[PDB]
Amino acid sequence: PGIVELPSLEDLKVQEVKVSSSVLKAAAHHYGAQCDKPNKEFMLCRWEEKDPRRCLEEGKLVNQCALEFFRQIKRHCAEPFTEYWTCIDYSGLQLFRRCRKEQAQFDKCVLDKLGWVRPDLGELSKVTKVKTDRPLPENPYHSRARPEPNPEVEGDLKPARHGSRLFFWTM
Amino acid sequence: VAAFLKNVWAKEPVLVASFAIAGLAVILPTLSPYTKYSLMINRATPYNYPVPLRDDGNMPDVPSHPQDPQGPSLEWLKRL
Amino acid sequence: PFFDVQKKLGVDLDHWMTIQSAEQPHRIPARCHAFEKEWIECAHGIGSIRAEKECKIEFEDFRECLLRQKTMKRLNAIKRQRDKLIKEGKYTPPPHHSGQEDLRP
Amino acid sequence: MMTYIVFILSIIFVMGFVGFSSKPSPIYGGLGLIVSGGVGCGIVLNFGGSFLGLMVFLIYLGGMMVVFGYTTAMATENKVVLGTFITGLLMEFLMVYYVLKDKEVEIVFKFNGMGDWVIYDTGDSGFFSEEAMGIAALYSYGTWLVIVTGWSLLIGVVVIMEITRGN
Amino acid sequence: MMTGRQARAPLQFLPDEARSLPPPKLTDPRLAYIGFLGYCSGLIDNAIRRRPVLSAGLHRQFLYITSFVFVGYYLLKRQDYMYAVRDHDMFSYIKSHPEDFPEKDKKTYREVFEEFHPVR
Amino acid sequence: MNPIILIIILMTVMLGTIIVMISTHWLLIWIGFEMNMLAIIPIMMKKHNPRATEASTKYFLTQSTASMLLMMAIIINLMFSGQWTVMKLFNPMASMLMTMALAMKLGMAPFHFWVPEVTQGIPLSSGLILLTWQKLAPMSVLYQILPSINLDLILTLSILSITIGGWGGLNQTQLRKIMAYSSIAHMGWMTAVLLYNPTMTLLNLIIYIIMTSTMFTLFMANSTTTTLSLSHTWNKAPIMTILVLITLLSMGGLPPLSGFMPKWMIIQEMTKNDSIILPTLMAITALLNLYFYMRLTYSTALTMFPSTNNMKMKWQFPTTKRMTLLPTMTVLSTMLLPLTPILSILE
Amino acid sequence: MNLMITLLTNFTLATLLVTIAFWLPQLNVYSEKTSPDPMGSARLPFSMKFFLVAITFLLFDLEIALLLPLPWASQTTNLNTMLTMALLLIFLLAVSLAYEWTQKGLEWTE
Amino acid sequence: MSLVYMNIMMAFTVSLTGLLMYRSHLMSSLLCLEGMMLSLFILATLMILNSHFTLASMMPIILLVFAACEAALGLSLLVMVSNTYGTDYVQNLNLLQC
Ligand SMILES: CCCCCCCCCCCCCCCCCC(=O)OC[C@H](COP(=O)([O-])OC[C@H](O)COP(=O)([O-])OC[C@H](COC(=O)CCCCCCCCCCCCCCCCC)OC(=O)CCCCCCCCCCCCCCCCC)OC(=O)CCCCCCCCCCCCCCCCC
Ligand SMILES: CCCCCCCCCCCCCCCCCC(=O)OC[C@H](COP(=O)(O)OCCN)OC(=O)CCCCCCCCCCCCCCCCC
Ligand SMILES: CCCCCCCCCCCCCCCCCC(=O)OC[C@H](COP(=O)(O)OCCN)OC(=O)CCCCCCCCCCCCCCCCC
Ligand SMILES: C=C(C)[C@H]1Cc2c(ccc3c2O[C@H]2COc4cc(OC)c(OC)cc4[C@@H]2C3=O)O1
Repeated sequence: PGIVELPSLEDLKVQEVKVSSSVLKAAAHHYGAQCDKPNKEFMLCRWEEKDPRRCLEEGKLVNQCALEFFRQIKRHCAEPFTEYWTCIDYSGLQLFRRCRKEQAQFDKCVLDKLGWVRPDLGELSKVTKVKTDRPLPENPYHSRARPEPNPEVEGDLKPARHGSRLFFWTM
Repeated sequence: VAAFLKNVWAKEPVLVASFAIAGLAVILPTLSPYTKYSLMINRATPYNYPVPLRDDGNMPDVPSHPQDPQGPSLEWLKRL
Repeated sequence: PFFDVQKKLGVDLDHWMTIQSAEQPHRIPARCHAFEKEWIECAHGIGSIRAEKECKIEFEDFRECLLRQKTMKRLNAIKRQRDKLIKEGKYTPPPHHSGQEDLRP
Repeated sequence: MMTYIVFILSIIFVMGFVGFSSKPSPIYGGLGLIVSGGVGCGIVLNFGGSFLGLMVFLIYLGGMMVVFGYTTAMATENKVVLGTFITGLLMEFLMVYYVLKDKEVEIVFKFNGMGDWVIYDTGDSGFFSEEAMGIAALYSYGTWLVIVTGWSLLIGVVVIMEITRGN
Repeated sequence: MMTGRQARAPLQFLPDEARSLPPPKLTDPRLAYIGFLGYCSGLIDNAIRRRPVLSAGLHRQFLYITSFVFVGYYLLKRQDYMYAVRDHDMFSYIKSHPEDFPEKDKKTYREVFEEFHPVR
Repeated sequence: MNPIILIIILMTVMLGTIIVMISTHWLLIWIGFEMNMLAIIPIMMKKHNPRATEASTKYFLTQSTASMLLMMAIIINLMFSGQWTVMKLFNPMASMLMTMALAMKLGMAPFHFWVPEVTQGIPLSSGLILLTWQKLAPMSVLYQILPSINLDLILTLSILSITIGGWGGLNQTQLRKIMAYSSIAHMGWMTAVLLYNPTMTLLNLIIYIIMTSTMFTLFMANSTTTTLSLSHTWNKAPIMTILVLITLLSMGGLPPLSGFMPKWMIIQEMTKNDSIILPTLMAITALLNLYFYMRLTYSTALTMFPSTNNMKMKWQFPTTKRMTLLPTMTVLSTMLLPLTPILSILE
Repeated sequence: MNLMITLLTNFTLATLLVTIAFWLPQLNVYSEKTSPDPMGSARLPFSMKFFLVAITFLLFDLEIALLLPLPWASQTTNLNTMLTMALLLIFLLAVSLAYEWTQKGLEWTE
Repeated sequence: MSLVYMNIMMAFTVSLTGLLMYRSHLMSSLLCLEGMMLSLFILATLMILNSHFTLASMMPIILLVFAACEAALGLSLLVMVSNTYGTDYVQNLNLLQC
């Protein structure tokens, strides 16, 4: 067949969000609140193109907007966030429910210094709409032309010409 | 209807408790008002990603953000 | 005989477990969902005789997704030439294929 | 050596069947089938079928081979056996030598000789085992399957009580 | 053979287009033979239970003849329908493929040379 | 056996055949065969004697081995196609294993070695069920997989069944074994025309079921299981000898009887496909089963026999046995050839 | 991986203790015994009822095997169908028990 | 293809040849039959888990349940033979040769 095209290693260099999973899980509700638009443009491009090579730049925007999400935490509320993700980080299942007062301190300092409202129960699971400028893929599966169907039956049904025509049976 | 029932409750109380609990388990979800909320909670549980829609221009019932007031809500679950 | 009771009565007895491209619990795709979808949409309605010869490429792509014989054959060829150049000494593994580079994300 | 562990279990699985299809007695045939069920269960567990592996342990070994050993106890109180055993073992070890010296073999089908760790998938499934939710789908999507299986088991109870009566 | 035809509307004994075909008359000789099979069935039924063969159960022989004619009428309708479908598919396939059925040129016997084999 | 339980078990036999006939998923095909076997095992053990236990054990082992080979065929189909539709198979190894497994379920040669034994050990009604109703489901699966059936395998199995069913019944005095070798020969006749025209396969199946049902119903009506007890029938009921005469002449294929109808059509559908030698030697072998039928009705049905004095007691009692559908089945098993173009309703 | 370590450790400790138990008093030279049971040498008669309770276990264990994915099946979105099939399976287990009851299959080991 | 599939099929064919021509205990034949079922379970499980075809995960349990019910049926036949001859030797099952 053909050669599969791959992007170069410079096309894959972006500054990584090099924080732990409890750090990501601690700020995840405010992350889904504040980093909505580039994340949803990326996941729309990712379910529509069905190809990650066509989804690099939007992904870079994700990694552009996540870092600016954490810098904006690090400039303002580094200590209550640190006290919060440490308590998230203790738990083996990483329970939100074991960590409600540290969550309250982090949410208080974030609403005071950044004005961010934490999403409620049922908001980040909504199907939202995304206004992009990229065109709709007319053939995301790269499917070739389908075979033409067999001709259907038409014409009025006539009797059998002289019956069964089986050796001597005249009907 | 009460002579046979008292007779089987005096002879076989294990089977009377068995048929009674089985009958309650059969008929009671058709009478409970909370059976609707079981269905509602099991469809409100987001196991998958809420895959976004391309904004065609006319989808007023679809939000543009999770914190927008339109869309499905879970206030019925936060209150109960 | 195939007395098609399920289509005559309009009931779905066992069409759901029949293919991998059907509706799965929690929208789980199979690994060869796209290939099986392409081959089913190729071979639909044209009959099996025309399907065996006119949908050969989709069926070969789908069978090779299922069994991965060509992919394992290519990995065998690359790993065997690599083992030969390691035994001869004309090749050395890079630090990202020896485990000395502290992976990306 | 640890990368081929599924393969290694499969060899024991083949050996286990030649362990009991040689048939010294239904006693030792049952013992060989129980060891074979354990190692094939290890094969199943190493692909992520944890519920199906515990169905091998709970239902096949813990449920059914118990009844085979029970009936072997109550109802049933060399050269051919050992020869068939060593014959099948020589056949299987020559197959292992072929597929390890060649990394390709054809007995009936064409078979690769690398390990089956390559043929997996690189994704995740979120907060569920896909195999667990597919078995949970027996009650939501598998209605007709539950109907025919429950009717077959009810008929199975009735049929056992018919033919064990003798009247 | 024709199993892809009656797979779009399966389990139809008589389809709707079967109503465009002429139904058999009640004096169809096939249907009269089926009624004679019913009369033979009534006679064998009186023979195997030691009844008077031509005398006993005239209502029973009447229901034998009636039931065989009743079943055979719809069986003959389906028979005529399936041969009509066979000819319809044949003719529509010949019309949709003119290259496979060429109009071969009719030569009269004045051009056709046949070898004479004398009987002597 | 309790008649309610008998009704439930017969409905489960019918239900398993229906599940094999209607289902689109191979697992449900396998389930229908499992249900059918599990339900038919008590019908064979109705009288509770050691011959029925031997027959049921042999039937269990053959149908269980066939069911495991069927599931292995389905599983190789899943390897090489990733799906489960009951249609053509996607591997010749699955094709061979499923043809072998269905040949074991039908009793075709070389897996014929249970059909004369099991039919001998079980009563006449359960042998009727075995030789008629248990043929419907594997012929349905063979009807749906015929784009994948290897021609050489199905013709080898077919002509081997026809030869073994021909040369196995020459030696037989037991009526159930004559019917069983006749079963093996007729399944060869059904499966040899399968890849040419499956409508004639269905025609042979229905005419065979009618003639076999006629023969077992006459056997139950006379309570005769051997040739010599069949010879003692004319002094009790003379019409029953006439009916076993005309029905055994029909099962071998005499014109102008109805059992000549399928196989003639089968020859008529094998010379279209330019096979001349194969239906020729096939009907040569059918002449041998017709020939021992003509010995088994000339020597031992027509010319009247020495009787016993206790038969003169049995003159004073009529048959109270429910001979269900027996005149209809006897007319249909003999006098149906003028309606030979009825076969188009099976298309 | 750590599971196989644990299983192998338990099998190793059991085999160690069983071998020490079978061979620490075999160091002793105690005495050699000749020693020349309720039944003497009669063949073990088959008990039909023991086989019937074993097969009844096997069939109800299969019905249990069908019942086993119910905590996961309660998480479905088709709860009416799921609840119906769950009650149907436990009812069919109860019907198999009722037929085992009323046909005297549960007698003398009731 | 996959190499573990060859071993599972070879196990199936070993137990299939163990079922077919030995003429031994009947229980040994039932053991070979359930070894065939065991290898079918393992092979169906590895295929369905390999392809991530979720709806067929309930398929091997079905393959277990029916066949184990089948196994129960076979044991009862054996017990009837064990109530007739005192042994399960299949050469006692030769009444129906004539
Ligand atoms: C305005 C509206 C109302 C108008 C009303 C008008 C009518 C009023 C009168 C009502 C009655 C109508 C009767 C039916 C129509 C005429 C049927 C006819 O003559 O067909 C000629 C038919 C062919 O002649 P054709 O010159 O081409 O057609 C003249 C007409 O246009 C015939 O029409 P076609 O050209 O369309 O013929 C179609 C085709 C013409 O046939 C063909 O193209 C050739 C295929 C024929 C079948 C060959 C099978 C050979 C192997 C089996 C042999 C079995 C053994 C022989 C019989 C043994 C005893 C059963 O038929 C078939 O293929 C069907 C099979 C034959 C059925 C014949 C009718 C039977 C009814 C009575 C049954 C009693 C037994 C009869 C003989 C059974 C054997 C056939 O003759 C034969 O096949 C030979 C058999 C004799 C005919 C049956 C005569 C019916 C009346 C019999 C009364 C005596 C009964 C004595 C007691 C029972 C016997 C022991
Ligand atoms: C519809 C609801 C759901 C029903 C299905 C689910 C049932 C769950 C329990 C499963 C039980 C399985 C086995 C049941 C067998 C029943 C038949 C029975 O046991 O009959 C025999 C018994 C007499 O006992 P015997 O034969 O001697 O046995 C030795 C003990 N002495 O005779 C008896 O014990 C008489 C038994 C019949 C009377 C019982 C009445 C109970 C009423 C309770 C309140 C109403 C409950 C609503 C449902 C109606 C139930 C009848
Ligand atoms: C394309 C395919 C679609 C499907 C097509 C339809 C296929 C039909 C296949 C028919 C198979 C019938 C098998 C036998 C009937 C089933 C039930 C049964 O066994 O009834 C017999 C019954 C047993 O009663 P029991 O008390 O046990 O008798 C022992 C004697 N003391 O009672 C007796 O023993 C009484 C004696 C007489 C019994 C005669 C039964 C005849 C049944 C067959 C009728 C003809 C076939 C139908 C028409 C053709 C269809 C192809
Ligand atoms: C014993 C069995 C199985 C058969 C063979 C047999 C009979 C009964 C009668 C006869 C018969 O052998 C035949 C041999 O050759 C012909 C050829 C004939 O015509 C070609 C012909 O016409 C009536 C008659 C005959 C013999 C004849 O009467 O039953």
